Amino acid sequence: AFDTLFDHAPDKLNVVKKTLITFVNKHLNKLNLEVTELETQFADGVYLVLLMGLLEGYFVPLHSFFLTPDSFEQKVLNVSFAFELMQDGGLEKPKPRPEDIVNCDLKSTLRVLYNLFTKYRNVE
Amino acid sequence: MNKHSGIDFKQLNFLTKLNENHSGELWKGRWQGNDIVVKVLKVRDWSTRKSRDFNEECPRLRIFSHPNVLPVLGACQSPPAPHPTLITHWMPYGSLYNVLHEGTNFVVDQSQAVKFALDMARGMAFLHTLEPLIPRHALNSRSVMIDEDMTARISMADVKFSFQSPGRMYAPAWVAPEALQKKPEDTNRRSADMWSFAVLLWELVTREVPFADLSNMEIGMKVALEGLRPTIPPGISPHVSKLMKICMNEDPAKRPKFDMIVPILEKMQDK
Ligand SMILES: COc1cc2ncnc(Nc3ccc(F)c(Cl)c3)c2cc1OCCCN1CCOCC1
Ligand SMILES: COc1cc2ncnc(Nc3ccc(F)c(Cl)c3)c2cc1OCCCN1CCOCC1
Repeated sequence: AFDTLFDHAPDKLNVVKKTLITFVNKHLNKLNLEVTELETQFADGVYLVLLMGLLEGYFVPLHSFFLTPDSFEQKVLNVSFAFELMQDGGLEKPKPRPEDIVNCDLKSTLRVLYNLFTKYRNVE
Repeated sequence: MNKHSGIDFKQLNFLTKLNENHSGELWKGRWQGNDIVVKVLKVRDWSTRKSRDFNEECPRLRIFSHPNVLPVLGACQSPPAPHPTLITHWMPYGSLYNVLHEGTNFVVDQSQAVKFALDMARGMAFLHTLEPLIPRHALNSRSVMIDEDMTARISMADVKFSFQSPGRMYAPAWVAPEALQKKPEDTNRRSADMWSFAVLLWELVTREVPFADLSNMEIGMKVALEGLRPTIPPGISPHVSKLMKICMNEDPAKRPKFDMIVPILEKMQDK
């Protein structure tokens, strides 16, 4: 379904990417964080964790994840934890493996972000 | 046989729903002649392990020995109950947060505020004499209840159980900076509670919600990493200013114990 928005409407795909860009900045700019590139800036799991707290109304204690991950393994653990926060919030288990996000798979990244956008687009 | 059967869920009379949120549902009800509140907990991936843990953690909350501590009256084990459930007495004025910030009929005066502070300090001093809890306790104005005679009581039902996600913090404005950043086992948990009391003092002085203009994520990140602190209120007595500053010491080891500030607050009472 989303895969058709991805592959066989590449100017719709670019339209979705700018929508997701505007959505994540609405929230992350509150922490003085700016997103300009969806292909890489969610790969280490940090902004996904911060975004979930901004969207669902909680702080994530810094001992619960790796704010500055120093290995592929810590980035995978961050993304897995963000996936757990997503399920806590009512989303079904995300389809991509956490390593797919860390590896900057654009489709996996956009699928996860799009499901957040579908759910939380009206949060202020 | 088990040492506790807990409260029989079938004996609960559910009267009216009070609230529902991420953590579960609150109901006003009745049980064995008591006016009660029931919390039905929402838990993802409930398991026998988590149920065993709930049943081991609840007995410690049944504290009947201090006027400024509100006990859990009991808990419903699940199974056989549909969901893990907590019961406490109905407190007619609700939480301290409700009384200070959502009070449409009266504004509590500062003599009552100083009495609330003394009540909370006495209850915390007593709790701090007990062996540590497995559930995480957090002192804030939502976890203090105001009884029918206006006595403030620490609510034992508001602990966070081992199966409730430690990764989601919903009232960070009251949490000590070190507790935003370090695992509980790496902090002095009793000194962290003094910071929370300092923020309660600030709330009693200003009658404002701390960091009301910020989201919980913004609060935790700015307090932990950018040194955000409550602004010391203008035009208060030097004595109150001094007490609030010592309770909010950046160094956890230099904060007073609750049993040290109880006599200070006693001398500040009107009667
Ligand atoms: C007088 O009202 C309450 C008394 C309460 N007395 C004791 N405990 C309460 N809450 C509580 C909190 C956690 C628990 F696990 C349990 Cl068992 C109970 C209480 C919650 C109470 O009210 C909760 C709903 C507060 N409303 C919600 C709607 O907007 C206005 C304030
Ligand atoms: C290191 O000693 C404590 C740590 C604690 N850490 C966290 N919480 C404590 N108590 C506590 C705090 C809040 C509560 F709601 C309840 Cl029920 C109990 C603690 C009580 C503690 O000590 C209680 C006094 C008796 N112990 C016994 C042995 O060594 C230390 C002193």
